[PDB]
Amino acid sequence: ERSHSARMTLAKACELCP
Amino acid sequence: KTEDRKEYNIGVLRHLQVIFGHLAASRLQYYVPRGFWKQFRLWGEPVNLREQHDALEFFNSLVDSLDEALKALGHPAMLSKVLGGSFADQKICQGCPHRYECEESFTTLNVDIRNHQNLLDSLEQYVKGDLLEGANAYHCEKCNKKVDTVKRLLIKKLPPVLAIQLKRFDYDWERECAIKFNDYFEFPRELDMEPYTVAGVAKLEGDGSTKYRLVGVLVHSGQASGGHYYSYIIQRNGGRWYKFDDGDVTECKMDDDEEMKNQCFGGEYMGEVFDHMMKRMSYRRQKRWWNAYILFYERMQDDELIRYISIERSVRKQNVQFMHNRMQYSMEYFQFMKKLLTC
Repeated sequence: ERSHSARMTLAKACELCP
Repeated sequence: KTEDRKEYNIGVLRHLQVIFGHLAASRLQYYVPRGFWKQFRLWGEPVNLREQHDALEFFNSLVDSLDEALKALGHPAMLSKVLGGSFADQKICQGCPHRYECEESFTTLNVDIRNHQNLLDSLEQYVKGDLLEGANAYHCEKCNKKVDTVKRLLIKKLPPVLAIQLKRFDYDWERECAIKFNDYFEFPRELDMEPYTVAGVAKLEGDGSTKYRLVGVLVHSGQASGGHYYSYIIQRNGGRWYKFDDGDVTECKMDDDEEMKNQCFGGEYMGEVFDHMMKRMSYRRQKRWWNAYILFYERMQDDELIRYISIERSVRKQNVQFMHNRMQYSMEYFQFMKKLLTC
C-alpha cells in the first residue's frame, strides 16, 4: 500500500490464510 | 434374441411398477432402486452407476422398452398415446402447385435455443420452417426439377401430455469434448399449440383442446460431462409445485417469476464476488449453469389405457421394518429407558 510480483503473492496468500 | 429382449422389456416394466408402488405408500423418505439399476441396460450395454449420461438417451431407451413390454403383454403404448405425437412435414413449392406431406412420429419436442429467446419464438421456427432455393432447391419428383419449396414441420396429433427438450448441449471440436450452453431462454406457464398445429396453420392460410399447462421442469446444473439433474413438479391437488432432487422432496417458491428466472430460465447475470475476508468487492459476469433441460406440458385414470388391444408386499414390509426401527431410535424411547432404569 505504501511491487509487482508481490501483488500476485499477496493475492495467493490472502486465500491461504485461515 | 427377441425372447431375451421381450423379458428385458417386461422386466423393466415390473421394476418400474415397483417404483410407483413404493413412492405411493412407502413410509420412508426415499427409495433405493436396487432392481431398476440392475435391470436397465442402456442400448443393451449395462448402465454404469458412476457414469454420467444424457437423460434423453435413458429417456428414449426407457419409453421404448415399456412400449415393447406393453405390446408383449397385449397392452397398447401407454406413453406414446399420452406423450408421443406425430409431426406433419409439409413441402409446398412456389413455382409449381405440387405439395408433399408426410407424418413423422416423435416423443419430445426439440427447440433451438441459441437463436431464440422464448419458447414461443423457437416454436414458429417449426411453423415457418425452412426455404430451399438455389442449388439447395427441393427436387420435385413429379416435376423432375429443382424448385423452391418451403419445408415446415407441424404437429398433426396432439398428445394429452407434451414433452419439450431444451437443446442446451452440443459438441466442440476445438475442445474435443461435449459443451453446455447457458443461453437465456423463456417459456410461459400456460402454452397454446393451436396457432402452431396443422389446423391452426390451415385456419390462418384458409385451407380436442390445444392449450397446455406446464407441470414439469427438468433442470441441469454443472458441466456437460457431469452436472446434476433434478425436477420441479406440480402437485394435482384439489386445493402445487415441489422441489425434487435425488432422494429429497421439499417445497419451493419458484411460483414467483423472479425465482423462475434465477433457477430455470438460466442465462447471464452480472454476479457479485465476495472475497478477501469481506474486504475486496468485485463484479464478474457469471453464467447460470443451472437451467432447464426438458419441459412437460399437460392439456386441460383412463379405461382405454387399461383395455387390451393385442405386489404391495415389498411395500408393506419396508413400511413395517422402518417404523419398527424408527421407534427404537426415537428420543422419547431413550427417555423411557432413563425413566424405566432410574425408577
